[PDB]
Formats: sequence, structure tokens, C-alpha cells
Amino acid sequence: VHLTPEEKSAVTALWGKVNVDEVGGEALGRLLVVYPWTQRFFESFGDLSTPDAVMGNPKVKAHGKKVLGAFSDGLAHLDNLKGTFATLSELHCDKLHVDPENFRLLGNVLVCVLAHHFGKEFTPPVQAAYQKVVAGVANALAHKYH
Amino acid sequence: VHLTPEEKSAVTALWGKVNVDEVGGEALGRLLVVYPWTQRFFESFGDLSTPDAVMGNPKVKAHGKKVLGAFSDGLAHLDNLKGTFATLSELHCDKLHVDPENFRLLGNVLVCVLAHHFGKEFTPPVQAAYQKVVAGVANALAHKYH
Amino acid sequence: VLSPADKTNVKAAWGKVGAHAGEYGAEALERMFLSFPTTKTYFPHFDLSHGSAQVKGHGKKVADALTNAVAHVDDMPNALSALSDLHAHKLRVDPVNFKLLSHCLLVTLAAHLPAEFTPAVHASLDKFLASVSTVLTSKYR
Amino acid sequence: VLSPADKTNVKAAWGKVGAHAGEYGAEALERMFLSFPTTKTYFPHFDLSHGSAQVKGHGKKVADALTNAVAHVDDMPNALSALSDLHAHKLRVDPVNFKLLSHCLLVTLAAHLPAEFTPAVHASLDKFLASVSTVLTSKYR
Ligand code: HEM
Ligand code: HEM
Ligand code: HEM
Ligand code: HEM
Repeated sequence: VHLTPEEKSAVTALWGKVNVDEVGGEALGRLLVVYPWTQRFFESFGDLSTPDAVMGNPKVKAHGKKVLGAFSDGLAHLDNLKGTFATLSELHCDKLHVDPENFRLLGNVLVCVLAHHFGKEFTPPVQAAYQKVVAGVANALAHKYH
Repeated sequence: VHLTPEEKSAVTALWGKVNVDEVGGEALGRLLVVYPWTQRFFESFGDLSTPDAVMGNPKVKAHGKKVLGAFSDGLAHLDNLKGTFATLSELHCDKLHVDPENFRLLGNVLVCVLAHHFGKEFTPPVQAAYQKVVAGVANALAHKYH
Repeated sequence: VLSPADKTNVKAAWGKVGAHAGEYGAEALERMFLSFPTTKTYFPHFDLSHGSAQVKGHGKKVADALTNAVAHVDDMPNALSALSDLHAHKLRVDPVNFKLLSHCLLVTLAAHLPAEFTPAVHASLDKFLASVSTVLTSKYR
Repeated sequence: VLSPADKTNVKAAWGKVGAHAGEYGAEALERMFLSFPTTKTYFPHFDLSHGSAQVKGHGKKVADALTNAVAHVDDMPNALSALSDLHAHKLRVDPVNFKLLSHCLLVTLAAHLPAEFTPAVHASLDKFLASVSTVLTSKYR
């Protein structure tokens, strides 16, 4: 993606503040509740029947941390989102059969969790810089679909 | 846009059959009919009251050819759509104020026009070649948007 | 919302479809699989080689359903009721994919019915596909 | 469909917005323009600068309509008729932009109601906003 000096620093700053461990479990948790259809990729996860069940779910928790862990590593290679994610891109397509649209969903849910976690610190311009990253990560993961 | 040599060829091959003015008027009119909201740029054009009025609109007709004229010229540059449409991308954004969505819509109308025109010849594999081409041009007309 | 003209235009076009509904439904899905490769993620358990009995069976099922939808255009919700639950509770297909399938059906139809596919019928079909997709999607959450 | 629980989540959240609705309207707007530059194309006559009165003035109009939508959650189509007419016949804003504004809305809500903005409430607000956009575009064609 392309980000202005100002946008790169917005992104990085805010992210060093993030505890991935718990922002991931929230992002995934919220994905599963707001877009329940995404629940299809997680039948082995136990009970996802209630927001409460989904937020308290430990596999969700475990998984969210993982996802975001990866997401994190991407922030570090913002310059070449594609190269970074190809292996996961390939995995996502070939073995997981995860519709790339689910990447866009999570990305939007991540932004909401950010705004929610940081309140007013997460300003419009910050939001925008973060919207280009999410979009770029989603394209980075959709990149190897065939 | 990434097209295999075979995809470029189906693209050009079939295009050579295409009468620009004709398909230009057709696609543009069909756009204005199917997705009425698109008529917003076109108040100076006169009567757009009915499908018949639209499709018979000489203004629609004339705007249609100019548009596909450009399209047509851009197929000679499948390798640098971006470079080709940069200037027009800017004009659309700065002076015309055309939501790039209209480009994605026009592309689908186009593809439907080709299918209506070509019948059987427009095969599944051909469609896909052209879908890329249409995503290609839309992404390129949208690239200089700020 | 489908106007009465809309339904007239849908009932007419689809009529022409007639007996090819099945085959046009397979071609549509082959068209989607080809142009929009991501739709595949939902049929990893299908042999998606062109002509597969699976894609042929599936397309047939899809068409019936459209015809069911044409036949009951003044009460789609109720008619696709069962399909709606299936989509929302089991298959859970992302709602954007419907739009891609709609587009492929529209190209299949455009290519098969040179005569009927006027600006108007085109407008009406699209609205129709839009409505069908809305209904199959309405019970998502 | 907006469940009794949804309407209760929505009215409740909207309840917290209170008199800052205008304000959150403006910010949401601001969010949209900044994150999705293409939405700006609909407002070449405004000064889309940060702190702009116009945006401010529009932010308030937008917010009041949602306030109204909320008041009438069981009767949105009627309440928003002139709005649905206006966007459909005059403004002609592409339906895709409604999803963009809805997200910026959500985001402005997330950042303003830390306590309120629960997963469940995030869920109803998203449904509600999908319903609103559905109403507002219902007359486009
Ligand atoms: C877009 C950001 C995403 C990133 C960076 C990402 C990254 C990852 C990584 C790192 C793995 C690990 C597999 C292993 O540890 O070997 C994984 C697996 C997985 N991901 Fe993603 N993921 C993303 C989004 C999603 C979304 C949105 C979904 C579906 C809604 C999804 C579904 C899954 C599933 C089902 C697995 C495997 C779980 C298992 O073995 O049971 N991912 N993901
Ligand atoms: C392939 C897609 C498109 C191409 C290649 C294209 C190309 C063009 C060209 C070459 C012109 C004249 C530019 C000049 O003045 O030098 C133009 C003008 C314009 N375009 Fe586009 N266009 C596209 C899509 C659209 C669409 C979909 C709309 C509206 C929905 C639109 C709205 C306009 C308008 C209103 C003008 C000005 C016409 C006039 O002032 O007489 N364009 N476009
Ligand atoms: C115009 C919209 C659609 C119609 C009319 C439709 C109709 C149907 C029907 C009638 C069935 C068979 C149900 C049964 O046997 O009881 C089905 C199953 C299915 N559909 Fe939908 N569908 C549509 C959209 C989609 C989309 C867009 C996708 C994915 C891109 C999808 C994926 C599935 C899948 C994966 C199955 C089950 C496949 C199998 O295991 O055989 N459908 N659908
Ligand atoms: C929640 C969804 C939306 C709501 C509730 C909303 C509501 C409103 C209201 C109440 C007005 C003023 C009516 C008047 O005074 O005549 C308005 C005008 C307008 N809206 Fe919408 N709108 C929404 C979405 C959009 C979107 C997504 C856009 C474009 C990106 C848009 C573009 C405009 C424009 C350009 C105007 C008139 C501008 C002016 O001349 O001052 N609206 N809208």
C-alpha cells in the first residue's frame, strides 16, 4: 500500500499501544457475532450460539491471537504486503477455503475494535490510514486465490 | 492486468468484431436504464424519460461512442491501463466528480452487451478474460481519485 | 420491489428459458467459477470440471428455484423460505457472492435470448436477481 | 429483520448519543471522506475541510434522520419516504456509498460509547444501519 509519512506513523504509533492477544480475540469474537455466517470456518470451536459464548470462547480467543499475531507481522512489512502473506494466502485458499470477503469483514471489525478500544485518540485521519492497511492486507490475502 | 497470452487474444479477437459506436450507444443507454442513478451526470442530454427515450437519445449515443472510443484505445495497452487512463482518471475525479462505482457498473453492462451481441461465441472463458479487462479499466479510472 | 411491468418482463424472459433452465443454470455457475474464482471456496467438495454431473445437478436445482421464484414472484419470501434457512444456517454463503451469481445468470440469459434481452427486460431481470438474492439472504442474522 | 432485542439495543445506543447526534453525524461524514475519498464526488459544492460548517450542517441533517428512523423503527419506509425519494430521484448517490457511511457511523459510535458498544449492540446497530440503507435506496429503480 502507499501511506504518507503522517499515515505510516499514525499506524505504527497506535499499533504499539495494542495488546494483540486481546484485541485479536475481540476482533474475531465480534466478527463471529456481527457476521454470523463467518461461523462456518469454526465448527470445531465449541459453542458459538451466544455473543457471550463466542466472546468467552477460548478457541476463538486462541485463534484471534494467532490471526492478529500474523496481522502484526504485516504491519512490519507494509511495503510488500503481497510477499509477506502469500503462504497464508495460499493456505487460506487451498486448504481452508476461506472466501476472501471474510478478510474485508474482519478488517472493518478490526477498525471498530480499534475505535472502541482507543475512543477519541482514533481520529478520522488515523481511521483512514488504518482503512488503507486493512484493505491492503485483505488484498494481500486474496492475492493467491485461484 | 494479468492476462495470459490466450486471454489477450480472445479479448482482441472478439473486439475486432465489435462496432464501437454501436456498442457504445448500447452500453451507455443500457447503463442509464438498468441503473437509473447514473443519469445524474446527464441532465443536459435531453429526454431520458423512458428506455426508448434513452436508447434513442443522440446525446447518449454520442457520449456512448466517445467512452467506448477510449475503452477501445485502452485495449492496445492491456499492460499499462493505469498509465493510459491516468489523465482521464483525474478529470473524472476533479471535474466530472464521477463515483468510480459507475465504472464497475458500466463494465458489467458492457459484458452483458457483449453476451447479447456475440451469443455463443462469448464463452465462459471469454467472459472471464473480459471481466478482468473490465476490472482493469475501472481500477485504472479510479486510481487517480483523491 | 419489482413493478408489475417487471414481473411481466421476468415471466416472459424466463418463459423463453423454459426447458433450458437446467443447462443455463450450469453454464451460469461455470461462468461464475471462471470469472470470479473465489466463489469456488464454497464448492471444494464438487468436481468443478466442466460438465461434471455435480455442476449439472446443482445448476438444475438453482434453476428450479428461480422458476419457483418466478412462479411465486408476488410472494418470494414464502416460496424460498426453505432455501433462505439453508443459506443462512448451513451454507452461510457471503452475501456478495449472490451478486456475482446474479451477473453470471444475466450474461447466460443475454447470450441465450438475443430477442428478449432488451434494455427493459435486462433492467427487470437484474432487479429480479437482486430480489431473489435479498430473500435468500434475509435470514442471515 | 430487527429483533425486539435489536430495537432495544438500537434505541438504547441511540439513547446514549443524545444531543451529540449532530456532532457524531459530522464526524461520521468526516470519517467517510477521509477513508473513502470517492464519497467526496457527491459533494463538490461543499468545503469538505475539517471543521467545515457545511459538513457540520449536513452532519446534523443526517443525524436527525437517523434519530427519526429510530423513533419509527417499526415504520422506517414511511418515515424516510421523502428521503428515499430525494436520494433516488435527485441526488442519485450510488447504493455502495450507504455501506461506507454506515461503517463510519459505527466507528464514530464505537469511539464515543465505550460502555454501550458491546458485541451484541454492535450487531443490532449494523442491522439497523443496513435496514436504513435498504430504505433509502429502495426507490432507485
Ligand atoms: C485477514 C486477516 C487474517 C490473517 C492474517 C490470518 C492468519 C491466519 C494464520 C496465521 C493462521 C494459522 C494456521 C496455523 O497456525 O498453521 C490462520 C488459520 C485460520 N484462519 Fe485465518 N487469518 C485471517 C483472517 C481469517 C478470516 C477472516 C477467517 C474466516 C472468517 C479465517 C479463518 C481461519 C481458519 C478457519 C484457520 C484454521 C483453524 C484450524 O486449524 O482449526 N482467517 N489464519
Ligand atoms: C470505460 C469507462 C469510461 C471511459 C473510458 C470514459 C472516457 C471518457 C472520455 C474519453 C471522455 C471525454 C474526456 C475529455 O473531455 O477529454 C469522458 C467524459 C465524461 N465522462 Fe467518462 N468515461 C468512462 C465512464 C464514464 C461513466 C460510467 C460516466 C457516468 C456514469 C462518465 C461520465 C462522463 C461525463 C459526464 C463526461 C463529460 C462529457 C461532456 O462533458 O460532454 N464516464 N469520459
Ligand atoms: C441466485 C441465487 C441462488 C439460488 C437460486 C440458489 C439455490 C440453491 C439451491 C436450490 C440449492 C440446493 C438446496 C437443496 O438441495 O435443498 C443450493 C445449495 C447451495 N448453494 Fe445456493 N443458490 C444461490 C446462490 C448461491 C451462491 C451465490 C452460492 C456461492 C457462491 C451458493 C452456494 C451454494 C452451495 C455451496 C450449495 C450446496 C452445494 C452442495 O453441497 O450440493 N448458492 N442453492
Ligand atoms: C444513513 C444514510 C444517509 C442518511 C440518513 C442521509 C440523509 C440525508 C438528509 C436528511 C439530507 C438532507 C435533505 C435535504 O435537506 O434536502 C441528505 C442530503 C444529501 N445526501 Fe444523504 N443521507 C445518507 C446517505 C448519503 C450518502 C452515502 C451520500 C453520499 C456519499 C449522501 C449524499 C447526500 C447529498 C449530496 C445530499 C445533499 C447535499 C446538499 O445539497 O446539501 N447521502 N441526506
